[PDB]
Amino acid sequence: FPRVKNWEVGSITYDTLSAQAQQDGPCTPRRCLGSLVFPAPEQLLSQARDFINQYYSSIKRSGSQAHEQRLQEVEAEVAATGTYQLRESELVFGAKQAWRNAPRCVGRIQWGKLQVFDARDCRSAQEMFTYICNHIKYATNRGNLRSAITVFPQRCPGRGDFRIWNSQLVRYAGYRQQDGSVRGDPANVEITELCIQHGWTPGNGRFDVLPLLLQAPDEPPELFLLPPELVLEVPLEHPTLEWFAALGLRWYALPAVSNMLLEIGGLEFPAAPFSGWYMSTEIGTRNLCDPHRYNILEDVAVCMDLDTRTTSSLWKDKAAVEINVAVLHSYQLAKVTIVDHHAATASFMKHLENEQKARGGCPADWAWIVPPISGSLTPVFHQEMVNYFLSPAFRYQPDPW
Amino acid sequence: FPRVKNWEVGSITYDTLSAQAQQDGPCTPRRCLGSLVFPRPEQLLSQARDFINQYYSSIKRSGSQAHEQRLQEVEAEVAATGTYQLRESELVFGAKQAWRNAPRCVGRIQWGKLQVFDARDCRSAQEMFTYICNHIKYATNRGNLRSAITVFPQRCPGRGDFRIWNSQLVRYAGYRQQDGSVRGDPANVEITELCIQHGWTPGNGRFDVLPLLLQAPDEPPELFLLPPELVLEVPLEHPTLEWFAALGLRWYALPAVSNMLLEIGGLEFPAAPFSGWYMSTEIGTRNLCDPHRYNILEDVAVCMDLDTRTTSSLWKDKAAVEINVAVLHSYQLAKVTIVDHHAATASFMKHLENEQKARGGCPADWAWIVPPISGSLTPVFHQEMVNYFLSPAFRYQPDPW
Ligand code: HEM
Ligand code: HEM
Ligand SMILES: Cc1cc(N)nc2cc(-c3ccc(OCC4CC4)c(CN)c3)ccc12
Ligand SMILES: Cc1cc(N)nc2cc(-c3ccc(OCC4CC4)c(CN)c3)ccc12
Ligand SMILES: C[C@H](O)[C@H](O)[C@H]1CNc2nc(N)[nH]c(=O)c2N1
Ligand SMILES: C[C@H](O)[C@H](O)[C@H]1CNc2nc(N)[nH]c(=O)c2N1
Ligand SMILES: [Cl-]
Ligand SMILES: [Cl-]
Ligand SMILES: [Gd]
Ligand SMILES: [Gd]
Ligand SMILES: [Gd]
Ligand SMILES: [Zn+2]
Repeated sequence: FPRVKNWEVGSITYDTLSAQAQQDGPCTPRRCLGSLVFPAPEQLLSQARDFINQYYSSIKRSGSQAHEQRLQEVEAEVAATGTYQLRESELVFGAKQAWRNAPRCVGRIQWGKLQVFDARDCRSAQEMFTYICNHIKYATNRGNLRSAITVFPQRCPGRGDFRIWNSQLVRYAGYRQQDGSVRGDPANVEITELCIQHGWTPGNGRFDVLPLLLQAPDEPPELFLLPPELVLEVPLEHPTLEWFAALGLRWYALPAVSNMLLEIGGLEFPAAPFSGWYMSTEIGTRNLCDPHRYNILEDVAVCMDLDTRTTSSLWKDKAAVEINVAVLHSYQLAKVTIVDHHAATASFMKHLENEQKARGGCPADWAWIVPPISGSLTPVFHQEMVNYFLSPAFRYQPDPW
Repeated sequence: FPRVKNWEVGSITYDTLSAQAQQDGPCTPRRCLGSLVFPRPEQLLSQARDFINQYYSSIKRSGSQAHEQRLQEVEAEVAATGTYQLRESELVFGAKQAWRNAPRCVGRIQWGKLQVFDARDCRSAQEMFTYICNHIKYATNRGNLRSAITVFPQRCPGRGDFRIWNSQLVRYAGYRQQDGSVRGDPANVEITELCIQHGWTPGNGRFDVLPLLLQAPDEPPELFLLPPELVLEVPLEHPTLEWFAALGLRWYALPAVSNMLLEIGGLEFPAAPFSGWYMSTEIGTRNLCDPHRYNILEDVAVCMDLDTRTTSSLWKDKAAVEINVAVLHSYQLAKVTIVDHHAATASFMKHLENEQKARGGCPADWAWIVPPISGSLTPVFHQEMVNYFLSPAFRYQPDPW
């Protein structure tokens, strides 16, 4: 069992939970690939059995009559139909466990507080849209954000998948141009082109909210516009740099990832969007300052009258700090939930301690947990971590086009 | 052959050099341990033969002549004596190779410029001190720092080892009180008490340069006072914050690590101190702002009149950036070589590109290459990296007690 040291304090623990690692990652004794972004009834039964054991452990019914009854029933259903169905309480437990198990999520202190919307009866792309609208309305909650997931019907033999083609429920268009440059968010060029190809009339601003492309089983994707009053946005201003507001920058309240696959007990839910609230560095550092995103850093540094001709003036660091200040100030001014990277990493340290007592460890991806600015100023920098894959899980999946 | 992507540009390479990894790292298919600081004879001829082959490859002299001849003499030398002696040019080539192979070093663009002092004919703690003194004066060079390594004799069976007991050649003392808590550097509390427990009369200050504990084979260590004239230091001032100088902070010019073991062709040099020049974050972010180092961040924020009552003011980030500015400004004013983290990481990306075409890849430890502040503002953040062990190498070794 791997020994894990915290170098700030001197703490030492042993991750016994990693021995239960359900699947295999990309590393070998020869070479570590930890930094890479992208790392049959008998085996369905084996996964289902393990999940049922997890569930009956959680409700203190391990080895009970009800437990073996459920195991037998799942066995029988897989034999009769090639698959099985989760009970409502099992689905809620499995979705929370998937969040709990997500190695790259720093917000997991919240994992037990998750609103689970059961849309497994969804029949069409039109009903899917209605479920998604109510997810956005519930989770946004006029700025007092609430964590939620909506889970659409599972993958099943004989029918195609439900899929949301968008990577998030709220995204800004990226318009390719000539001179070659992108207007708007360069991360979203491909989905923007698909929306146009599917009949969307594009705008030409830098912050145009994309329509949704929703795919029902064995059907082409269908375009749905989000009511503007459902999409809460925050104009960005800085508390002391008054010219900052003239940049015309905005970001949206609700981070709602919609392109990942939820796996519970061998069953797969290719459409299950989930949302929480933002950590400010995701917006201020990555979305606004990445060179391949909005890339505002030099324009902000010039406006700040910093010396951008030499790197040792640390103009990049100074400008990025004030952009993050602007994000926090603006969301707080707008009364939209947001967490700075210091509070978030401190709460993640408490989660690690909670999980060491509860389960004997915690899967965590150091390079994703450590924030993209001020890394060693946060306590997670000094915490050794062990990365591994537990199920139930959120998994990446290929784009449906 | 692992596929490696840069996410800022979109470019892809394959690391074919990984296929040559020798020592097994700590990771397995089921769990990654990349964030851990410490990863948990006819064998001599195999490592010597391999290293000799490396040497003659690098000079286009594989496949006959002195290559064939050098192979037999190491064979005979080991057959006769059980060990072997490196030629001077091999010691030079091997030292540069171990530096080139160091996965955690961001300064490897410089790997070809290394001054190798051959101290293999040393045989007393008195000779060591003269060697270490030659190195420090040469490497310091009045502030125009020059990369250098001094190689004391290779370990051999039956006799003790040459070892430097200090982790670096220049370190600051750390002293306790009625309350354990430290005046000085907490990293060096252990060696401070060893030095005092060997004759050294302690100082009173927060920046007392420690003496050297030098260990000739099979003898107790011997204290040596470094000539103050030979330890170049930089008082810390800020370009616009007039009071920063009054904080009384200083740091030294030369980073010279002295507790690592140099391994070349199966031979082991437990005493082989190497030096370069600092990257400014090492001083300003880690040494001065780590909570378990000088922990000055709140003191600087009070002086800047920052609101330390809420994390979301980003007072930690602001104070940290100004400390790093003060380090860079002070070292440049003192005309002591230093490199900021933007310049250093940009050079490492050029190094990665050079190594791709020369050797087919480059062992790199993402968590150590990405700097401890402003990570995603540097290009290395967006570069996937592959970590593995090649020989020659610098290795960690246990403390000599
Ligand atoms: C409640 C507030 C939350 C915060 C502050 C938060 C924070 C974060 C952050 C900063 C990341 C890294 C993303 C990036 O760098 O681009 C992340 C990743 C992730 N989050 Fe959370 N999150 C929250 C809620 C949730 C919820 C409710 C779920 C699911 C139910 C979730 C699941 C995930 C997953 C699956 C990933 C990355 C996938 C992986 O591990 O490979 N998060 N989160
Ligand atoms: C010339 C300028 C150099 C710079 C700017 C530089 C910078 C750095 C930095 C920032 C680290 C990270 C360590 C930490 O953050 O605590 C490092 C590690 C390291 N450096 Fe360099 N360094 C330089 C020269 C050298 C030289 C000359 C050698 C040896 C001949 C060397 C060998 C190493 C080793 C062995 C490590 C630890 C790496 C590992 O364990 O894989 N460096 N360096
Ligand atoms: C619920 C939630 C809240 C939050 N506050 N943040 C979140 C960030 C991500 C996330 C996941 C993966 C990912 O990247 C995947 C790689 C592009 C394929 C990114 C973008 N870095 C963000 C996912 C969910 C989040
Ligand atoms: C030549 C050189 C230049 C430089 N500019 N920097 C350097 C930093 C280290 C180094 C290596 C390992 C290490 O960590 C060991 C762990 C504490 C036991 C630390 C301290 N973090 C520094 C080693 C050499 C360096
Ligand atoms: C190549 C590198 O793994 C990549 O840029 C990662 C690093 N760490 C990250 N960490 C978070 N939270 N989000 C990210 O997108 C990334 N990107
Ligand atoms: C736990 C973690 O591995 C540890 O804090 C590492 C992270 N990255 C680092 N990177 C550098 N350059 N130096 C360090 O000491 C560390 N410390
Ligand atoms: Cl985002
Ligand atoms: Cl140091
Ligand atoms: Gd102002
Ligand atoms: Gd402008
Ligand atoms: Gd004052
Ligand atoms: Zn690994």
